[PDB]
Amino acid sequence: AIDEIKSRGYLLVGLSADFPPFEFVDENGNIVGFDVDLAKEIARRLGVELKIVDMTFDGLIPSLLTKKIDVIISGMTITEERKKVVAFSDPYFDAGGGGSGEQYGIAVRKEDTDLLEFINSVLRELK
Repeated sequence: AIDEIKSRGYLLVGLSADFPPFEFVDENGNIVGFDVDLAKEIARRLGVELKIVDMTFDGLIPSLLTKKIDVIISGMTITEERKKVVAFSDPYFDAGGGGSGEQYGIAVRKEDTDLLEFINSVLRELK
């Protein structure tokens, strides 16, 4: 999947911009937050531009399945229910401390193994 992203020259990140401080619409109508910063970092390390695709939270996994987006970065908890349908990165945010309670992950189509391997490398570098 990385060859095809690099060929297009952009990364399509799905989120729901109603969840400060992770993703929200600021006073200038721009989508900003921790997750936008992480999306920007991943796009930069792939050498591509970023397109944030804003939608409803319940629309995110459907959009990823239908290939409208490369990944979800949207305060999405890693759950057993969501692992039935998508792959997650290593956690990038631990709500509770010491790996306790909600851990946020980046959702990737299960087929896109190279992209997942690369995102996990980036998260280790950001840590």
